[PDB]
Amino acid sequence: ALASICQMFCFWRGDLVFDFQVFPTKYHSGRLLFCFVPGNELIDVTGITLKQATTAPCAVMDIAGVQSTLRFRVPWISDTPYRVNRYTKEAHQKGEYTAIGKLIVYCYNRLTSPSNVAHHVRVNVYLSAINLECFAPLYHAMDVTTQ
Amino acid sequence: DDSGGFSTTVSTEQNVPDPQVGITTMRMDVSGVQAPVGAITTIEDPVLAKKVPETFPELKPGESRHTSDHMSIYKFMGRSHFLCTFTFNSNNKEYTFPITLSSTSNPPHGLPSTLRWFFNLFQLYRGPLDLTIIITGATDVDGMAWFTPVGLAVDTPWVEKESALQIDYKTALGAVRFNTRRTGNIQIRLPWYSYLYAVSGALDGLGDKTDSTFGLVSIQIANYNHSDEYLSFSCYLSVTEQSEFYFPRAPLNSNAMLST
Amino acid sequence: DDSGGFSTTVSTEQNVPDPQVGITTMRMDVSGVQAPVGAITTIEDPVLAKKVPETFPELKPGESRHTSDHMSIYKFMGRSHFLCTFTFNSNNKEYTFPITLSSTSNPPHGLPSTLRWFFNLFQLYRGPLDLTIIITGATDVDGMAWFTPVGLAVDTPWVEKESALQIDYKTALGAVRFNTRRTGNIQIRLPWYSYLYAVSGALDGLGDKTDSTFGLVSIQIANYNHSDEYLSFSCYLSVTEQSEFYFPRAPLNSNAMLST
Amino acid sequence: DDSGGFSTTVSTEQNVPDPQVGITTMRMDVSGVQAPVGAITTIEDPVLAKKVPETFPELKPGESRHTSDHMSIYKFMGRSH
Amino acid sequence: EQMIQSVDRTAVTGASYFTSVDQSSVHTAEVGSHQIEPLKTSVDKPGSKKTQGEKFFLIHSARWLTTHALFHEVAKLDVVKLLYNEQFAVQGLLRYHTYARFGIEIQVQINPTPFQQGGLICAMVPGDQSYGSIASLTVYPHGLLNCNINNVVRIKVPFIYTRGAYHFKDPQYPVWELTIRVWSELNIGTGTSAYTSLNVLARFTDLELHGLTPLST
Amino acid sequence: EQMIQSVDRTAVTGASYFTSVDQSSVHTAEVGSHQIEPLKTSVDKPGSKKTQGEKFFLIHSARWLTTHALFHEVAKLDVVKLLYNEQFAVQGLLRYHTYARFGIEIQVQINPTPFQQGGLICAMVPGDQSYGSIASLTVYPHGLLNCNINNVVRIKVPFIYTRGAYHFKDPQYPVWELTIRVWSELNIGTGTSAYTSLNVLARFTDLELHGLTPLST
Repeated sequence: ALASICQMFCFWRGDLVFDFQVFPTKYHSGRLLFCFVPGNELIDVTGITLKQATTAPCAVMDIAGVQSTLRFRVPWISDTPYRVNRYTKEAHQKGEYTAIGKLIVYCYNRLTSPSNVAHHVRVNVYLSAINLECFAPLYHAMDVTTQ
Repeated sequence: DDSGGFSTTVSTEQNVPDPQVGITTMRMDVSGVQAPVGAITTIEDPVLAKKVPETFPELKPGESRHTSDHMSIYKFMGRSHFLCTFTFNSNNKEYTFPITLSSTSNPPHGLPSTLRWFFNLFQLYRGPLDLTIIITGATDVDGMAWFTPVGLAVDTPWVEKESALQIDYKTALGAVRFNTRRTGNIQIRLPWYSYLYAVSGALDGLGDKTDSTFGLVSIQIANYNHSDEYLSFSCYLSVTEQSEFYFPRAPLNSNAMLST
Repeated sequence: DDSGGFSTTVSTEQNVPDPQVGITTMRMDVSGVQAPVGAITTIEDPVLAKKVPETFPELKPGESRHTSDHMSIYKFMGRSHFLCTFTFNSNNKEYTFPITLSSTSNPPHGLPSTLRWFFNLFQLYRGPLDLTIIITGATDVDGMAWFTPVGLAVDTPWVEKESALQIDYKTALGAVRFNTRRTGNIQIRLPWYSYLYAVSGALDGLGDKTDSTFGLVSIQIANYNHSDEYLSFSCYLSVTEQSEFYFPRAPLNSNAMLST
Repeated sequence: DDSGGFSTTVSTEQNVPDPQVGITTMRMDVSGVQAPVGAITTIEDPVLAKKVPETFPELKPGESRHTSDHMSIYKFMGRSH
Repeated sequence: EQMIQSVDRTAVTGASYFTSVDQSSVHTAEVGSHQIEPLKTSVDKPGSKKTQGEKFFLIHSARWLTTHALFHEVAKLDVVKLLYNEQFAVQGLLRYHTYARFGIEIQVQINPTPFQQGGLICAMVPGDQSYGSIASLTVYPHGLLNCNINNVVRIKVPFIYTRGAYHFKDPQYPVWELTIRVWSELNIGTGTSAYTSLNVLARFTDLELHGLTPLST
Repeated sequence: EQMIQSVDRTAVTGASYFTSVDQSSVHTAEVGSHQIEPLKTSVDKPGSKKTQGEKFFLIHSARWLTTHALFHEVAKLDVVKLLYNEQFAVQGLLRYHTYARFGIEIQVQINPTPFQQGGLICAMVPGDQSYGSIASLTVYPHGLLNCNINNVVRIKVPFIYTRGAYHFKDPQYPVWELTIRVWSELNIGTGTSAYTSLNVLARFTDLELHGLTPLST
């Protein structure tokens, strides 16, 4: 829903609230680390180890508990009052950016579990927005983003 | 409960429309110096999903620096958006296109682009619309337009053919009469005449043919001598302040949004 | 000082904007019958450079005899000044020119004459502009114009070529649609839509391509039969009262001011 | 917290020096006629480890019959070694 | 008689630690002024000593295994020495200052599944463990990680040391030693995961810093 | 009925930017307390953002010579880019933060002997000089170094730029350009030293910092 409204506007600012929901059993255990790495979206983040990523603003959720969800609210961090919908344009241009950063997810502690329970836990990632401001209408059909 | 229903659990409304304004304003810090009690929640419980999400310390983001609020509907959709285009190839012909909010209709016959997008955001639409037609090419062409509510007799839609109806039946529904020499454009409000409460945009099969049609605007032109160049029309819809939008739906997938 | 800085010397502001009005008025003699204490100074010291220069005895020069003050910016630049001119050589073509305050751009592609001069006087520009386009030659030509903010998809600038984009994408940004029979001129305000604080006119290299572009006005014309004569356009920019000018720079050398 | 740290949990000091005097004195029964609520605890939690341990009914053990307190440091180590 | 103004020659300027003594000097020329933004580009709190230097950091990451015997040392940490590193944002404060005195706060995290069983003691030991008993670790500030009860311990300790501050370039001896011992062994049935992951989060509290210095090492 | 206490499972802790959501958590264990010293080991002010990041630094060191013609550029400086360096203690603040907005204060120092003669203009130019006249530099915030009068100039300027903050890793364009032109040539007699030394001291005022970040470059 957020991507379908924000695709129709040139410029967007606000707070994006990522809602993570694990689907474990009560017998799984483990921890995830969700790191926010402020920058453009073309910065190459795949070399960052886990100890380095605790520098950036992060949060750690435990898998098995009474609450499923951790809501990760990304503050607005930018050098410009707005970001821009560039996916209309063809190639990349330095200085013109859509995202405010990348959100990395690590495996903070491993996943431990007995023999008769599933060996993995799927995790939904939701998306929403608060304190949102968008303007300058346009028309664009936002294509699927593959990693 | 009136219906006789009981429960211990607290019944709490879900997905209330218009929680916040879409412009940055103040109405200190937002969150901080306390804790992120708002960073752990159970999203399955509708009582706990209304908890204001807060995670880190943050500041109030000042005021937005332009006056208008572009995320309002009566502003955004107030801008008139493309609908169709068509060309008369011969004199003394009529053309009739419906305003059909249905998404089963794929353009060029149907709503394209943003309109196709917008009328699928919500379930019900009730109210008048503003319509503007723009004329291109040939000049010295008189033409008449008339709006026909649904269910009443009308010529085959999305088709250019000679008139099947009386000049008396046409003018009774009300009609503008323009000349493409003098004006070259028209802007006119379309009334809401329906035996229905509203007109839904997402429907299938039987209910799709009736409930999804707002009304049929027709255009007839006479005195078109085709020794001249082409005659092009184009239509653009906008939304008045007397329209009302109800019960938000899920927006269209990226494969269902077409363009013209 | 807040930053922790200290000093004995008195810190005094330098080059304050708008010391005096640019019209002659009274707000006796100016200097006289005392001494020209103001005729000896140390120009290196910013405390002593603000000493009102006075040398001989002089009288107050009455009132200026016209009402308006021509050295105001919102008056002088209010007059709309030349920007570009271009001609369609064929039907159904589009043309897109940016408003680029950069001085690295040399006209015919760029700002000429006074605009090239004015936007180099100061570092930052923030706000709306008024734009007027004037049409010459062929008549009975419908055309559409639309304003595209920076970063969004747009056709190759300063180039006349057939449209690469949908009529739906075009009209979404907002568009006028005019006919060169009826009007022959247009005047329309351009909004300030930018992900940037301002747009600087003097920059080089990388930062020059993004920060210096205000936005791209495009014009598309259809129904142009070239059996007719030429079709010429021309554009003239003026400055609203909502524009703001910041941090004066040094004006351009006489070899950098070009003309068209 | 001054350092900017926050939490919901109550931060409670651990292993405070000199909880009790090392001489028997009175400063009735100690525990009884109520329950041994103090006989079940979670030793991992520092808030719950300060719960006064009590199990059975007991009496206050009178006064110690010599003056000095030999478990003081400035007495014990005062003797030269 | 009238007085004609003139430059004031001798003046002394500077900021923080630096000083300028000029014979020929002249008044400073400001332009503009500090402005506040009506619309904040970055809503997060502006960085400072307390935001950068005092945040949590991932010190050490180990694993507690079924083949570790009793009193096995799962993780031995020199806490402050690991906080002094290129990875951690506290560095940029410490790298340029000679001496610091400070608190420490540890958070140690395991993740046993309820089908495992075992315990841990995590104690803050000043200096070195030296000799004294392993049984007696409960004297030090500590917490007991129990697979049944808590998977999280937290510890807060002031600055304990024989001097005024801990000199980072040539450290005399480590201020704190964090030691994680198997308090009761890890036991599993058949098929239960054979380990637990263990991580440590450390930060400074009430950090003071002295001695700016060009020495790069 | 009596209530027997129990651990409070779910809690949320953290500091500055970091957060911990634990299901099994337990109360934190303090020892001691923060103490104040009756006798200060280090009497200087404890380091902070304003002591480290805002102090004066030696940016550039050049020489103004008799063979430099009129309008010769004695020293061209990108001021902020030179403040971002391993040498300068402001780095440790900037290296870990993405964006910053800030003021700037320049102090430029020559040392002509009274037997030389000449002048200099030192101006703060936002962005680049671009084109416009060299004669007109007095429009920018500046100061005039005159061998007769002052050997010291000082300049203070706010943040002028087209965006919210200057991103240091991939800087869009330089915020300030400091340019030193020969305003009137250097002249000497016979035997007088043929040069002057020229140095530049720059620092930040009202420095703000945003965007902590692991990116090392």
